[PDB]
Amino acid sequence: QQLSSNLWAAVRARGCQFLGPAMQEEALKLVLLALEDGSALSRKVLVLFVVQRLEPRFPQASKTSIGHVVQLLYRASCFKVTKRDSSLMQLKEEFRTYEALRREHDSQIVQIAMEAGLRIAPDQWSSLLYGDQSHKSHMQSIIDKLQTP
Repeated sequence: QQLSSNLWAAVRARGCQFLGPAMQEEALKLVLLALEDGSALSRKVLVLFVVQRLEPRFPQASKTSIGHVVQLLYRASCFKVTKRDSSLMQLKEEFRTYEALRREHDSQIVQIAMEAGLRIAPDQWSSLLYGDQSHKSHMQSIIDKLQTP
């Protein structure tokens, strides 16, 4: 798809990455593993935690690519950041379950598509983000919220 290619180019243009439906899911679940309980990790340590556990099952995982995944979450305003002179990152309380964090994640990607002027329907979103046709109403719901006049 040209559509997919333009979307991911748009995502990369903003310092972010989507690693693919299977890999991104596991990445996000590992972010949760580290931050569920409100632990406060630097970006370095968060990336390290996730790459460490992701790479065994998805060997192409890197500090660079997972940094770009975390940046996507940062851009989605998922973190409470405590600055210091090296900042520490906490998952906002409202996003400490997978479905909630994943929803904010997807929504940020839909915002990016909107910025990039890319018109994408829910069945396409379901393919792009989940690699199935079982997430249409999830994506449609995200779209509805972003399309308030």
